[PDB]
Amino acid sequence: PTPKYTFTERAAAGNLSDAEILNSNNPTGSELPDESDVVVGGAGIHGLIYALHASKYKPNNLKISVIEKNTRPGYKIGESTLPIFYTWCKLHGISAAYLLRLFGLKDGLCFYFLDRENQGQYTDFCSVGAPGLVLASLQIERPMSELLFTILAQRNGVNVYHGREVDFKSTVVQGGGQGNKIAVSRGKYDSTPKTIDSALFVDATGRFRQFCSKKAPRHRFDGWNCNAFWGYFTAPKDESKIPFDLYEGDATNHLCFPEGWVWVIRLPSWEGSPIANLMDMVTYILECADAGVPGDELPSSEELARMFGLKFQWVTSIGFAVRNDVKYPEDLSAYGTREAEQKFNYFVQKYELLQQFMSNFELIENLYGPGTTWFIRKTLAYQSPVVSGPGWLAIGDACGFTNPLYSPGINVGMSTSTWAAQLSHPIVEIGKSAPADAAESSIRKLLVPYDDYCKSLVPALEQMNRFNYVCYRDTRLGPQVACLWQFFAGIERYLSDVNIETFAHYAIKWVWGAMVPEYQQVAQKCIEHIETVPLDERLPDAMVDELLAFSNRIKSAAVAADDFSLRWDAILRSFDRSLNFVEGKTSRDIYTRQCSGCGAWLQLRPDWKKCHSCGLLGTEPQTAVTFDPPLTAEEEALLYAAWNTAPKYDPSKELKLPTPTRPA
Ligand SMILES: Cc1cc2nc3c(=O)[nH]c(=O)nc-3n(C[C@H](O)[C@H](O)[C@H](O)COP(=O)(O)OP(=O)(O)OC[C@H]3O[C@@H](n4cnc5c(N)ncnc54)[C@H](O)[C@@H]3O)c2cc1C
Ligand SMILES: *n1c2c(c3ccc(Cl)cc31)C[C@@]13CN4CCC[C@]4(C[C@H]1C2(C)C)C(=O)N3
Ligand SMILES: CC1(C)c2[nH]c3cc(Cl)ccc3c2C[C@@]23CN4CCC[C@]4(C[C@@H]12)C(=O)N3
Ligand SMILES: [Cl-]
Ligand SMILES: [Zn+2]
Repeated sequence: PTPKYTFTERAAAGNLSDAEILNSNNPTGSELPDESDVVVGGAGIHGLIYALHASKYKPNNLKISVIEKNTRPGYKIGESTLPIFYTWCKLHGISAAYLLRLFGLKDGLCFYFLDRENQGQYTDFCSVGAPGLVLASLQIERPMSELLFTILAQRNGVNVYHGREVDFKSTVVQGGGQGNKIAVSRGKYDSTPKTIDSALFVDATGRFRQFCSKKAPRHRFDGWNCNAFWGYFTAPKDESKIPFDLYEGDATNHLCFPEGWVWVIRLPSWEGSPIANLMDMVTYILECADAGVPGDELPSSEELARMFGLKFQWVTSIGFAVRNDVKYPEDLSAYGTREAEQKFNYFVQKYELLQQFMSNFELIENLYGPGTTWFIRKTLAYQSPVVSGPGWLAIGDACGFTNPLYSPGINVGMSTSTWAAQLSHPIVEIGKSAPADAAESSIRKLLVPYDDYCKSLVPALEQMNRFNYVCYRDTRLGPQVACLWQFFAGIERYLSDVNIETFAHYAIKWVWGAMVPEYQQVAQKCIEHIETVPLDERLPDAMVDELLAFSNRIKSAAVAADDFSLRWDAILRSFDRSLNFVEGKTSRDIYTRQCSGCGAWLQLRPDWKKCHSCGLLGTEPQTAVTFDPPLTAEEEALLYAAWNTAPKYDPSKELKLPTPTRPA
């Protein structure tokens, strides 16, 4: 495809604002419709996942308008995504060769556990992702992901309006047919608001809970909560001076310690680029995806920046997520002038490994505009007690949220977004096909499982978060209990069978494995023990011994009961095939390499000879995926064949679950 500069030129010819050039790409028009079937409040990632999945699940059935207050896709924390997310993107027609032009490659979840009382001592837990010919995971800049999904939505019959705000004071939401009158303005100052007559309202306003807060107070869990403070840093090409052995920048790296943990996410940033130019680059990428342009014939990230007049740079997202029962010194003025900066730099110098780590990175000033050098957010975890009612439902963060750890926010949260999307078709048709009272009762009954799923989802994720946190207080419990159990319970078994039709059903059965009985059994034993030890104390060695022996005993039976075949010793560096811990083991599969030219991490596959980020040609390490233990040529071919194309929908086949097989 020849690149087109439609939006860049349209913006220039009409002198269009950011919101006007975006809204000009809508199928219905740049102005709001008088009427819609569904109105979505918020074009965060979940508002857009919802609209995309509803449209893809059953096209040409629902008119959908998404309303977003930001004038262009805005900054969001929440950058790490998981195989179920990539699978969703691929099912929606965008595979890795195209996504990697926009987003950073992710390979593995890797953990380093710092001993607090023995400074400098650490252990690790290392995992890999998948071969390039199997799948990829992604580190996403959220202004870019929300732009991508906005453009994809507009190309699939969804209208998205930026720079427009739902007025939750004058909006009317009720049962009936199209009983909703959604008031939409440009802000508080706007005396000429519009009304969209509609049947269903979707609260996708995230943690702001702008609608469902009206129906129930925000719920907090017992015990400590967490705070986060973070910033953005350079991304070094030469990672060899990082103080952790066998470190790789394309993992989501976790630096873990008694008070909490640090995330480290390497990703490209398009900040500084005009929005119209970005629309043209994204549109070009989608045209290339439609045409099936091979990876080596697709322009690299840096070439796209030159073609469309963009800014491109590599950054590292680095943040603390720590318990809110941590005691700080009263005066932290020596570490900065802002609270977020003060606590970040204070915590770094509390651990020599964190200070040695951070000394590989240079702070970026105001990457996302003025005041964005440092971020802080306090009291992270919450739940919405009510997530649906006559005329409305809620998705994503608007239902609740726990913690950045293991990235449930996007990857588990999309279970609500995609299930709500599927349910939206019968919800709207019920209201169009039955009188008001029966329609409302039928819709309420239909959403009882959605309500019940959401009600139990956040507490299970909250227990999952506490399980990992308490084990991060010890360098043996962290990797050998918490990490092990999250990987065994939560690995996405039979993901290669998922399609658009089964996606929501599969996703709601995943829950990162946090509903698995043996997982909850081990989690409750550790939490019950460790929460009795004050945070400023070291865990007694006998407590660690006992919890480790308990976890391993439950593990061996649960692993023996699982019928899913998996080269566990290839995926986890520290474990054998039967998921037993091996003290000195270093063997694992190798799926990625760093470009010697630009430092970007690349997937190894024989048809990708050139770096997807800068275009530099590599010399024969692409077929050099290392399988350890080895695979035959036939076994390797069989692996890639299973992940080529998702199977067609078969209404007779029963869904195979991601969780371990139950015992007899
Ligand atoms: C420190 C931290 C780290 C995290 N790390 C990760 C991670 O690594 N991986 C991961 O998967 N998750 C992570 N999360 C969770 C993740 O950030 C969220 O789950 C995710 O951004 C939720 O998306 P959403 O679409 O529900 O809401 P948001 O993305 O917050 O979007 C809500 C939207 O609603 C709009 N809006 C609000 N009011 C109105 C109105 N009246 N009218 C119109 N629009 C409105 C806002 O402008 C906003 O765009 C993290 C969270 C935190 C706090
Ligand atoms: N259970 C079923 C279905 C479904 C959808 C979403 C959730 Cl959260 C739970 C859930 C829809 C099914 C799937 N099966 C395929 C073969 C037979 C059925 C039975 C249904 C059940 C009840 C398992 C089917 O036709 N639809
Ligand atoms: C199941 C997947 C998505 C997975 N899910 C994880 C979760 C955690 Cl927490 C850690 C590692 C993984 C992996 C690595 C896997 C293991 N599978 C072997 C055959 C195909 C596949 C798919 C992939 C593979 O190549 N790599
Ligand atoms: Cl993650
Ligand atoms: Zn390169």
